[PDB]
Amino acid sequence: SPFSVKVGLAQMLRGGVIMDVVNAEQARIAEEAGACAVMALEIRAQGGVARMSDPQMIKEIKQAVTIPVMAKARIGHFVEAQILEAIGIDYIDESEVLTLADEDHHINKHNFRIPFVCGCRNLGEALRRIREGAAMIRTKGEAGTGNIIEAVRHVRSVNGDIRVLRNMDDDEVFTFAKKLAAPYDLVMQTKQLGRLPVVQFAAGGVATPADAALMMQLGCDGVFVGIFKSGDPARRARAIVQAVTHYSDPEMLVEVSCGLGEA
Amino acid sequence: SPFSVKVGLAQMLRGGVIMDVVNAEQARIAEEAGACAVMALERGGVARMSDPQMIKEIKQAVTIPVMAKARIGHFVEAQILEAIGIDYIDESEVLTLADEDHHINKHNFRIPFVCGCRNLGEALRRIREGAAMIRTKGEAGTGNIIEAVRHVRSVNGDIRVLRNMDDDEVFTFAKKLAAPYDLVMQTKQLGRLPVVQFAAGGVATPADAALMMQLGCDGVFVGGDPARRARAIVQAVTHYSDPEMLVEVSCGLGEA
Amino acid sequence: SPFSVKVGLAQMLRGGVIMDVVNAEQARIAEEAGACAVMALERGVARMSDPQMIKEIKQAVTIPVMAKARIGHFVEAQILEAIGIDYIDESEVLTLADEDHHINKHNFRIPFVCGCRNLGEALRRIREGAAMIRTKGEAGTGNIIEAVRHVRSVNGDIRVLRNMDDDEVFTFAKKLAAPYDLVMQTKQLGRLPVVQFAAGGVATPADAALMMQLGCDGVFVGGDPARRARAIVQAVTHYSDPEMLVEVSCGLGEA
Amino acid sequence: SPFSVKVGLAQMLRGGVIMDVVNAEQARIAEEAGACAVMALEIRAQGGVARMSDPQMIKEIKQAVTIPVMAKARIGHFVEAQILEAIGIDYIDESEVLTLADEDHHINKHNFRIPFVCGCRNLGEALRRIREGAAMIRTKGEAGTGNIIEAVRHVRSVNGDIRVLRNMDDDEVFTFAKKLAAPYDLVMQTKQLGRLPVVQFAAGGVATPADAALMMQLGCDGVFVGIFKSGDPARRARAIVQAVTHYSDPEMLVEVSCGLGEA
Amino acid sequence: PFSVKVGLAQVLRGGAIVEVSSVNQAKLAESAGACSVIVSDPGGVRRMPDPVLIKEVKRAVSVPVMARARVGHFVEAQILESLAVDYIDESEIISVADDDHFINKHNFRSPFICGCRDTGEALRRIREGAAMIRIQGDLTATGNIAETVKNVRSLMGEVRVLNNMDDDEVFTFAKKISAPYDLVAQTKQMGRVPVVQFASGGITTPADAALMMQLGCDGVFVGPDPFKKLRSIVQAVQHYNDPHVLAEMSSGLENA
Repeated sequence: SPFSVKVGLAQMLRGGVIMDVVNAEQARIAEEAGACAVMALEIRAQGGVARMSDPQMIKEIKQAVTIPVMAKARIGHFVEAQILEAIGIDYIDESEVLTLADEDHHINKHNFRIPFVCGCRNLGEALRRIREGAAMIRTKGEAGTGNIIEAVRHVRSVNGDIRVLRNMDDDEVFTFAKKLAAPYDLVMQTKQLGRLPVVQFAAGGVATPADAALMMQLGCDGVFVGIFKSGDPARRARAIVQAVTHYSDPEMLVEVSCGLGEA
Repeated sequence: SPFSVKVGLAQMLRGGVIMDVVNAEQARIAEEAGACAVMALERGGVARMSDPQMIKEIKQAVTIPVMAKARIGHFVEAQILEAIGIDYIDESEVLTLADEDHHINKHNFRIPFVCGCRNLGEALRRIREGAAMIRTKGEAGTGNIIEAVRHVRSVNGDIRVLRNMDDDEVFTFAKKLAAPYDLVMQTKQLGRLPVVQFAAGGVATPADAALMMQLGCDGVFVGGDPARRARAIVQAVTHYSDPEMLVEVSCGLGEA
Repeated sequence: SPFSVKVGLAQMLRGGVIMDVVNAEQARIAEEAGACAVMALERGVARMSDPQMIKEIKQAVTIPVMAKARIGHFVEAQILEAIGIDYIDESEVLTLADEDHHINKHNFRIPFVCGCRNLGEALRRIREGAAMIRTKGEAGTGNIIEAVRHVRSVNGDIRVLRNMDDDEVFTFAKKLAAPYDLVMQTKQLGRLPVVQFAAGGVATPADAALMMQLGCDGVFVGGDPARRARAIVQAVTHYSDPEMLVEVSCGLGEA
Repeated sequence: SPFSVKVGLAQMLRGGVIMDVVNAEQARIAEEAGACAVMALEIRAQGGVARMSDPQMIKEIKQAVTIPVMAKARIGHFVEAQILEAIGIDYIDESEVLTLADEDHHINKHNFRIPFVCGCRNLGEALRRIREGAAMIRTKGEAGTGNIIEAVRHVRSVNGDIRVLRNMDDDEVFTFAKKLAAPYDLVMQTKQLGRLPVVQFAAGGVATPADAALMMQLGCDGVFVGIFKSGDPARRARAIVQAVTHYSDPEMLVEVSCGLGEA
Repeated sequence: PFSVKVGLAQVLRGGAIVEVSSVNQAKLAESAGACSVIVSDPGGVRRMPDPVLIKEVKRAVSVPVMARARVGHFVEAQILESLAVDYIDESEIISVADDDHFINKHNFRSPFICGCRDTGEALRRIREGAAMIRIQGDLTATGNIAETVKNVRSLMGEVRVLNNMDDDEVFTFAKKISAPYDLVAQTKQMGRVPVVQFASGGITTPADAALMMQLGCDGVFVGPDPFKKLRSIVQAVQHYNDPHVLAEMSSGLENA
């Protein structure tokens, strides 16, 4: 199925660090430091309404790098998505860090040929996003705080219920799907598989190498990072990348965390 | 019937974009960018009908239909607008409500009225009062379309529910909407709103506008570079199902 | 108009008394006293009456025969119509069958009676097809107090509507939760667009005449039955004649 | 009765616009624009306590114009009233825009030979003021906002109940008087008469010609205006006057509303 | 094999199912034209009926025989499947044995019928493996069809809303009724619940039975002179759109 294909496409991001960038220079630094992909955008401390970014600045970024290029479309704003697909981005992030455009419905992501990333806070929310066509999931903690506490809560939440589900009496799964408010078929598929049937990244407040590695040890396939809001971006970005690749190696983690500068 | 004629007058606005204007300059820029109509207004404080002076100047500066706002329930403001040749009157809640419990009796006028709504029951009540054109209003002056999406979805949603409903249950449904049964059945027959339906509130980008059209709206109201953004939105409404086009007009639009 | 014809079939009752009956005997006694029509029923759950007992009563009298259908039970109605009944009473006195919907009465040829407590309820039943309204009160108590409340409610609202500023009638329709058209028609006429009876607790001649003096086109009624029936009938025919009311009320016997 | 006479006196104000003035010049402009009477006073945006105005400035105004001159006396302050009567004003407005002086009782207006205007918000309040001796009523919305919404509510309220009362079953009027908390005799008098047994003006937030005409179409006999808090007072005052005299003439209303200036 | 059970249950469309407690009652019900009989022995705890009694009923008639198991009592179901019943009704009329889980119905060869009060509940029972749904009103012997009507209308009406729904809104709809999205889609595409739907609870007269049919059900369960009433109800279901027939059958029904 074309869904199996989009899911497959995202497999390549495993062990990767996706980086937010607001221009070319940054996207180059992000690729130079070994980011597996960049996320183009032009919020918390400012306000206003945050929407899809201008195609011009998306086109410029896609030209500056050779790694995949992502872009955010407001939740439910399927036309913002259509525009991003047309522009030829690799992945669309129907992102709750932008201003919600539809409070009751997410974009129907199947209607697209381009793969979608969706946020989640727990297992049910993830399985609902997937059924809607999301090919990749990121468990989002809190955005723009530099505090990782909420990401940890959500990662543990999702992974926790997955372990509960894995060993659950078969006759009790129906009720579990109800309580989760998630499609039973996808729940059983998650049970048999022992994990999310799609790639699962951590996102929100990942500020240091130790943060990134922590997410990996909790069982994530990679992390999103907002790096440029710190002292020296290049070194820090490199450190987080290295941290994800060597997450189970404290010696290396100590190496890359050394003299990082103000976080 | 005089009402069916007013309804017909509003149909010639389908597929169009209506733009707020506060001077003759804007009106031209708006007409230049291909607006189907312009909305005359001079802007906390109490918001009232605009001065006929400036309304007359705008109706003279453009050849497209000119609309103007009257406060909710302010039927005398409406009489004044009608007497000065205005093409449409917008009994608009973005002005300072003048009557909290009654809207203008719009049948008593020759000019076609636009009224706002948040759901189907509200739309039908406005129509029964004489409204010839409905605009599903989100919120005003925020640039956030989330509320418009809610309402458009709410109205279109109930219309779909209505279309397929058991006939014997429509009575109770009309009660729950607190809407006139006749109009409810008429809405069931047509399978849509018996009048033109636009979207208004927070439409800030071409994508916003095309989204409203894709949701079912017959058009939109709009409240960096205006002349450029204006044409982009017009183009968005005309080609709302053409992504390639939507990309082209959104490209390098500027600060919204 | 097929509805206007149904409305007309009901007016022919204007000025009369409708009496509940459970056998040919009672039905005959009621017709003897001068009832303008009889209401057939057998009395837990309360349902449509047996088609047999209804037919027995239909043959044992010359006046129109009414029968109750449970609220929303459109099949009970279909059956009553097929029995050739003159009127169907979609009655809340029986066990409610559909809590959210009434019968679509426009799908029937026979004329329907529906109960109500206020103007909105009345207008809603009419829009559903009811050709006659009985402003209900309290059933089985012999207490007239609730019927008086509802008659005053309906009549009072009608009067308010009669003189209301046109521009305010829309909002008034919303508050009544009633069809705007049927409301403007009621304002134009100055009364309900259909026959309006009172029912609930009407126990004495005085009760009946009171209802008439309050503006009801007639009444339903649920020691000496024959005597009381005639007295009530007379009360309704001569509702503004105190001498009559005194006469037929004298030596009435335990009510 | 001397009450019939005071009521009669107020009949002359029908079709009139009463204007607030704080000095002579204004009172002259108000008369020049065709005001049927002026209201002398020396509030919302400032605070402090608002009382009767100084006689000196009342005497000066009464000398500057030939149309009737009104003045406000605090609610319940019967001595402020005595002073105004002594000064020889035409009408006294026991006015709730001034600082209430008695929270439980209004001035006994019968004890005066000079006619009183009282505010009201609904029918019962109007009939109570009248029984107290008020010869003229003004249904007040809200003061000093320029918003007419509350005046409309009150006008519709009073007129609405009057229509209800007009067609009401006679036997139900007693209860209606109770619910209104208004003297039964005055209620029946209002029933038989089909309107307020005294002159009834609109007041509060009347800012434009359309506002003034609206009040007249709702069934008022005239309006109070606070005009000088706008761009060009003379033109505006003239426009509101003309609006009241031609309230049912949209063409004229358009004429006088044209180029009015900041309201 | 689920499709096989769903296919089997179809043969029941157009029938009345009668609760019997003896081979005597089972025979009458059969002669009266009952499409099937549901065997039971009857406050207190109400359980699966004695396998002996069930065998007598099965032997004493040719029509399909149903029996009740308590909700979640999968062992009681194993027994019923062992004794060779045609259908097992996992029934809330009996005392629930598990308040959090129903029998996993796909573990059995016998077709299951489950009760429901709304669409969500129906779809959940079906995903668990129910091959037939009964829209249940009163669990008591009240003779009142009010709740049955409520639940039948709720079922039908949600199906009709779903039929017309914007596809993009079906996901949220599935979340709201807590039903498996894929069964919701199937229900939408088919414009009807993917299995046979019978009415049950309080059906006391021919008029009651015919009403359920006119409301869109595929048949009915039913719990003085019993034979006469039985045939009348069967006829009522067979001729549910024919008033004259219905009058005939209601005429002289002793007392319900």
